[PDB]
Amino acid sequence: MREIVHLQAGQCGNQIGAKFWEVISDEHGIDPTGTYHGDSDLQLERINVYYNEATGGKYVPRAVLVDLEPGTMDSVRSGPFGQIFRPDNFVFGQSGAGNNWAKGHYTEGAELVDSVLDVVRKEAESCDCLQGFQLTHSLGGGTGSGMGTLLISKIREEYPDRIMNTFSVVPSPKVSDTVVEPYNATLSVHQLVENTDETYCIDNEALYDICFRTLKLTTPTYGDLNHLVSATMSGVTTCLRFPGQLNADLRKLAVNMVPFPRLHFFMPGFAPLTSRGSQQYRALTVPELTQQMFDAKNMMAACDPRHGRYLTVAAVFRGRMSMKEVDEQMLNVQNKNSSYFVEWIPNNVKTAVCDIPPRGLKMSATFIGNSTAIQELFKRISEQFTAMFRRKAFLHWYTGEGMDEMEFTEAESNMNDLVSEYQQYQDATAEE
Amino acid sequence: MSQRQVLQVFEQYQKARTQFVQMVAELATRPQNIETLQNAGVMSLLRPLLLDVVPTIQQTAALALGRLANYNDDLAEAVVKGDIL
Amino acid sequence: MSQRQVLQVFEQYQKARTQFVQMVAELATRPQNIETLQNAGVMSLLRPLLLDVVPTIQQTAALALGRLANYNDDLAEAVVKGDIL
Amino acid sequence: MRECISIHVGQAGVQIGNACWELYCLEHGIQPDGQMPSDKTIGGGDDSFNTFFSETGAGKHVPRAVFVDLEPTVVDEVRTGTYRQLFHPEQLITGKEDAANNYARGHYTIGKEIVDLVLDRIRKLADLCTGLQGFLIFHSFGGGTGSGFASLLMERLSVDYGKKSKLEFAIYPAPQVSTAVVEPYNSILTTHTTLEHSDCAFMVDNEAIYDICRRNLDIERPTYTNLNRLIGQIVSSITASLRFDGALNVDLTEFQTNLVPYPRIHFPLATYAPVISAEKAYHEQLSVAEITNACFEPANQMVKCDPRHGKYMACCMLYRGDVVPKDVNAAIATIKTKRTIQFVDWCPTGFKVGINYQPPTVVPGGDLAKVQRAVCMLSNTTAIAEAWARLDHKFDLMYAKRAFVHWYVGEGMEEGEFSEAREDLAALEKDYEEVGVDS
Repeated sequence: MREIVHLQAGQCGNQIGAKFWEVISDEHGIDPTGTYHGDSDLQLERINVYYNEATGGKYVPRAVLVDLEPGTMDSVRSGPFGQIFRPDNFVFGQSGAGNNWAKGHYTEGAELVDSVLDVVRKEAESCDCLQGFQLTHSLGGGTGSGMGTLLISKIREEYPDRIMNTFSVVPSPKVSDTVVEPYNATLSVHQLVENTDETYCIDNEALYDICFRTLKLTTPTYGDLNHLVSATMSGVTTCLRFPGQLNADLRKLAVNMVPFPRLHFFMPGFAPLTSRGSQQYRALTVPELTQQMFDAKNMMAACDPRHGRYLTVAAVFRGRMSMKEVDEQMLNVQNKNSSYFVEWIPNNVKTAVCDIPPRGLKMSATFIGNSTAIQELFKRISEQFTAMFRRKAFLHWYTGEGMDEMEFTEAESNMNDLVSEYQQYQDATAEE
Repeated sequence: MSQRQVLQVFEQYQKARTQFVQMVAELATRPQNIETLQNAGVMSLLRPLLLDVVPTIQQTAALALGRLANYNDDLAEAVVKGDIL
Repeated sequence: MSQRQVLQVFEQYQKARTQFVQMVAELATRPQNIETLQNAGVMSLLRPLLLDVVPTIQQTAALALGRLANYNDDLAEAVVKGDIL
Repeated sequence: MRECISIHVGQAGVQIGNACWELYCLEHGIQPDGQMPSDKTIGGGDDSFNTFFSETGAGKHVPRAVFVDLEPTVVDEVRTGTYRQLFHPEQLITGKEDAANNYARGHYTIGKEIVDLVLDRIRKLADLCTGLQGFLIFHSFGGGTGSGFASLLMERLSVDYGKKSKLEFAIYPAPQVSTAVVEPYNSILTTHTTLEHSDCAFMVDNEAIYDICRRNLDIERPTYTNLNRLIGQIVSSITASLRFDGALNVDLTEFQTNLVPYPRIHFPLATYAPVISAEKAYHEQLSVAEITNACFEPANQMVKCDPRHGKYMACCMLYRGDVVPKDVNAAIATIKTKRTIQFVDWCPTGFKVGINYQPPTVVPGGDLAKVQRAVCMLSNTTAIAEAWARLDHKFDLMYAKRAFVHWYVGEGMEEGEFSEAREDLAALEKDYEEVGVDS
């Protein structure tokens, strides 16, 4: 029946996908061996969305790991749950990307792409009917950013009637990992705005700040960030994984959340981010959740939503509370904070409550919104790209691959068009 | 792959000149390096620049030859003496 | 900037020379290669091989083509399709 | 997979390779015999040793390196050592006549005689390997063997393999102290070859090593052993994510792609830390921010140059040992706002994150202590262009009246190359200052 095919790209993408798989297996009651060890009710009926029915009830994961370096498969396989996946899906090459989008797309994206197309088409035909494809990757490298966009384009071309959601990682001038990162970001944004349904923004610096100032962790590492993003996606996908009273799905939000195809980015966020000594002193209620989903402090963005106006808001809840409190809260928020949302569109907040609470936590609620706060990231990326492209630094590497420089020109032209559009829609006046 | 590389190398020299040309869309504005390269009768080396395969190259190779010809009387007469007219 | 431009232009001219010669000589040996060069659409891209000014390129190329078009009506007719005649 | 071949030319290259191999064997628990005789008490060795060593059917480890030298005395000195049972005699090619700080003979009348042998050796070694990424060429500019022979071999390796990375590691003739006199004569010729025919080149000297050892390790009578130990530790830190794994693996290509901004500017500034002795590592709290700040200190640089004279364009950041990401983020936030450190007005940020879970090890008999984490820095700045300026000045003031040039004329070479090398160096310097000039 209705299933979702999951895709993997990039070492960071691989690790976050593995963390998500471990989280969902633990929540749904799956032993590391491969059998079932759950004790719930809804964990058997719709469990096939991410798994596959097999003999002996041994459900198998549904995710294809795409990488250019063999060193990631061994790392992700040696873990407590790396022996449950499909080794056939671990399609790795012999040469690394070298943090090059052009070289990876050209050289390591021709002779290796056929195998992943074959395996994904086999998986697609293995099921009856599908909805969309989930790909988790990062733009920091030639593996995730160089390959995911290509696989995204191919799957759109073959099956246009599918949902295209991703959780790519946005860069940050403060926290960098690649010298040519602005070039890769500029190249990837073109494909993201041309050949992708929807995209979610992921930043590591904001998560680091959030954990440091709220979670108050001793030695925060990438494991904590992977846990956070896995919980984020779990709260995102519980609308279909665990039906409640008011259920939703990915295309319904994708239609109701996106006013125009060119602006498909979002701003995810989870509500209960507390310290270890604060877990036993907290008041589980609605207004607290509303305040933590509305404030910019809890938000995982490396920017400020208060600089613009809110466009669309979706509040997805997961618990057993009520319905009246949500509508009254959003009503009084829109009445009070009138200068923070678009006045031309009333009722920009969407209600969604999942009657099934998560495993390990009783109340949970995520925030999916598209606020006017990415414009600063866009403009700073455009500025740094223009500065890099003025004297044409770090360009001979891409030139030697074969592709020309006009691609950067058209990419920055589209960049300027997109940002102009964004800022002339930020001030969405009522009339003249 | 050998036949694909046949097509590929042909198109690769094709697009190499294409890119030289889409650059000389703005390179031709600069005469000092044009003369620096040109001194050794390199108008003969610009003779095969009309032997330039597809529209994607010729299209701005003409824009090159233009600003090449603006620099003096002699470069405009070079299309005559180089038998490029 | 135009000096380095013309340099790069001419090392790519020379690599085009070497590659064109080596590949025309190589791919004209077997009948399946004849039929594939017929069907691969090479000849619109091999049109420069009877077009450009380079001596060695064209000599090795067209000699192999005489080998190539010898096998069948197919390759020689596709040479017409490549608008080389 | 991630496998590379090391090249050792000259006495310095041979001894550096020996130090690197012994460091690798001690750090991986590899016994000098070549077997695993530890059958009573194990002490490690269950790792990915395929990067450098090879596994046979009987459990033997064969080194993958090239030990070539025009003089047989160094080969004999190594052969009588305690590790003669590890490598193979075919890998150490001797020679009748040597260069001994001469480019002419070692490039025309000496190095051209043994070409087929080493070419067959390296071809066999490459065929024995599956995945090849780059090479580790160890030579010297002062040594004639490491200058003429190295140049002629790399010129063929470049034309035989274009898709493979070509690294470079040698020693710089210090402006203050020096070993020989004709060092600039070989250097001015080797620089052109390493610039117009290679991708990356690492340049280090000895006076900085002496200064840092006398300042931190506090030794009054230094020796070449510690000099080789420092270089071996640097090399191991550079190629750390290849033999092992970590949070963010950084391969040779991953850093080499960004470390080269332009085809002409490929001379990074290496800086290892902490370079301390045993007592200098006991009562000293070591964190990441302090060592990162110390890495930019000119006193800790292996090249005698003031970074404040110029500014930085591209930076490559590495780590090895138990390092926490929060410390790295704090250090990056600290250094990005430091007014002392100068950088170009276009590049706001650039660096890498290599997290290596394996901490660096120690050697019995060495001077390095047990440090929980290490750090190495590969930055690119124009302030190092002064060394080329001084070298050009010295070559010009030695070339006016043609001192010690009749020997090279008699050996057989064209004198215009001195002018060619001089003008090429002038153009390269001009490009360096043009890049260093902002808007």
